[PDB]
Amino acid sequence: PVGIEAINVYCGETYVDVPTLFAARQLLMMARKSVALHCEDAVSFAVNAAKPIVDALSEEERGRIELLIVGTESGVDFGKSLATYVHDHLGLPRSCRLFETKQACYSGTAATQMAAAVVAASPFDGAKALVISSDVARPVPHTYVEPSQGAGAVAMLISDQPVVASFDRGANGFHSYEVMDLSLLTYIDCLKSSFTDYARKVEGADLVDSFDLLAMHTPFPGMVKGAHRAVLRKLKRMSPQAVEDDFAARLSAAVEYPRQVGNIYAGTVFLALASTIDNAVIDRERRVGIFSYGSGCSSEFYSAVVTPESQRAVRAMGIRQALDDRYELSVPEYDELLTATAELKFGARDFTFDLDRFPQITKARFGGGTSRPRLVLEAVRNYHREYVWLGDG
Amino acid sequence: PVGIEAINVYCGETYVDVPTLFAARQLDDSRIDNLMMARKSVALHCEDAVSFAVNAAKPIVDALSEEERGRIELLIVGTESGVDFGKSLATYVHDHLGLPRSCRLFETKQACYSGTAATQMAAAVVAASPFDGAKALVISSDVARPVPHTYVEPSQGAGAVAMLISDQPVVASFDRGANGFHSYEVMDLSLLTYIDCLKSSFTDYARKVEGADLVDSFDLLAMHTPFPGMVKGAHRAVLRKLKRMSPQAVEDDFAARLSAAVEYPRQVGNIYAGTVFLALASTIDNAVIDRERRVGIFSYGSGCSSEFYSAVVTPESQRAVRAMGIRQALDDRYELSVPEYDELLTATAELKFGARDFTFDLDRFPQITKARFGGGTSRPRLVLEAVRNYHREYVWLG
Repeated sequence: PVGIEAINVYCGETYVDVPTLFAARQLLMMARKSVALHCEDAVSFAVNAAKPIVDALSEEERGRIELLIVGTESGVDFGKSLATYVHDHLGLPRSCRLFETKQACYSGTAATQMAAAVVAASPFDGAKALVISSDVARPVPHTYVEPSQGAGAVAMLISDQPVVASFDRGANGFHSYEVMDLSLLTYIDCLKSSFTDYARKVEGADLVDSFDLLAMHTPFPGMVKGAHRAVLRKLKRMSPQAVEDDFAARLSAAVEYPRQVGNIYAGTVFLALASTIDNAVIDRERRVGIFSYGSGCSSEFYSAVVTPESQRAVRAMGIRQALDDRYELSVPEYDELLTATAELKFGARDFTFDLDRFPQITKARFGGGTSRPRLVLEAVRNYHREYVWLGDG
Repeated sequence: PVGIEAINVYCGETYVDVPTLFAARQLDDSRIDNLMMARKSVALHCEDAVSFAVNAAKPIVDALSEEERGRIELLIVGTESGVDFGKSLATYVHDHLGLPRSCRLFETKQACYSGTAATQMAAAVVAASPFDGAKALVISSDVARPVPHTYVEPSQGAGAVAMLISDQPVVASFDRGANGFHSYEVMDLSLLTYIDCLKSSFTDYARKVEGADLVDSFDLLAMHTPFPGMVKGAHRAVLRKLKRMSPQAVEDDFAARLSAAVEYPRQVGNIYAGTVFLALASTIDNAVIDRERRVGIFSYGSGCSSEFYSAVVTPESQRAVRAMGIRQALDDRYELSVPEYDELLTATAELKFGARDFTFDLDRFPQITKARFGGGTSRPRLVLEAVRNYHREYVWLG
């Protein structure tokens, strides 16, 4: 039995209201989107997500972490993986593989499935992997995608003690091909074809009857709704009302955190999975059908079992409280953060952050007042990234 | 039983002589003996990590039945020559190899460790599958752009190594769970970090493998080769510390267990992700494989992550690699003058990272494409022809 032993999320410390940004931009089913401080990156998001699940381990349990993979499209170097920085801030043993995975929003699932295979293939019991999906996409002002784009990381311990979600072994359908508008069509093609591939490997698979709940990559909840509708209509020829009811029953819990966070690329499907577990009633063993996608493209349909112990383990992470504690940006504050963030470019040799550039945000959050301390990026010195703990006091 | 079913390399169609380049660059002629490099592969201007990967993998994909090719369920490209923040090289590579759409596609990144990462992940997926006959295609591909007037430049080549990973591991059968790791963030120091990783990753291997000995457990060694002098120095440093062997015993061990592994790398240069796999192919091709022999394998990427693992090779391994004709392909490369080399570097740099629109002149070096890339008796090669609104477009130049 292999899967997620522990899960946690860091969706940043600020948000902007989506209807307010829409209006301000003079232009989804989106409510709020996470915004990164100018001095945050995929590394610092990844460290903030993983630190609670790493610190909850005994010494002996942490020493069995032999794999750390970061799934991202927010890389910082041609060669140097995010996983090197992330390892160095989590007190992990050096007896560990470290690398990064890339394939748009499929990067996290790629990492998770490799790590599950490593755990299952090991001749030794008790192998552990840490997989972190982390992205800090830079929104382009005056694009229709902007208000759908968030910042977040989702950290998962993958082991043979899968309290949070136990993966159905071998129950994996894939649909991948090179492709560059088409974006809804490609997502729908992958959902339908990855599920069909799943059904080829799993005797009697049905997209309604096999799964109590669904969790899917969520570019925005409207996309998930439209894709769910297209695929159920094509595969099962169900009535519009029956399709609407199925969305309410099986996907409304999954899209709750994504509609408060926005697309975080790699981590979105895992945030939808955490959201499913947190926002649905898990009264016994229930199976979740999971659809992961990355544009360009690659896709996978897989499944896992969750239990009341899953719900208790995820509730103890306090995700809803963390989201509700975020500082609300005005649109002007959001615009100044975008401007400050863009100053650090890919391939910069030397760059120093002003950690106090937005004292309104660092007064209230990042160790301010009631708030948790956070790792942030402080500088790049001869290509080397240097992090500080804000709120160390 | 899991490992490499088939292996092939593509190390480009051109080379520049390393001593000739040292002299043209007016680098200190002393350090040629420290590099131990003979010649380096050079990419044409219109080649990238995708086109390199397709040229490497195409013969091993074409040799499969339609049914065998149907069972490829994983393609991973290991590279530090990515073209996009999001879009993996594996998408383009998939599209040019006629692979089924029932495949996971992604890229691995961790400097020259990227290939081994991809290989070990694929091995785990094949071992873990409840179904027999799962196959994965892993391609290590890099086209590093040398910086003229650096001492690094003459050690840097261009190359891809493609491997089918399966439960029919003719080329190399992995020792299951025999894996030592040593990884930590670190930013010259590079020889010290390589040595620390070789010693510590092997120590970790010995922790998991009862009775492991860096001399007695392995008939042969194959290692990531930034240049052959580094491997020779690191071998010496680590046997000095772990075994306290005499200098002559250490020299003789290098000759017996590493001289085959460095033979192709000393003619190609560092190709990053693929170099350890080029070293493995070189070990199989250049050593006498007279019976089952165990190779100790050390993979390393700056920054850093490292792994020590082992595999068994056999006379059938040596027959399978010999049929790929790697030595004849390396001997067939067009010999560049330094001015031709300098012109290729200049033409390459014209395509900038993040470029949206760019069109190649595929006939810009007609003296090269007359002889190679399908010219004369040369074999056809995929090349990069254009970037159109970020989309990369390739031509079969044969």
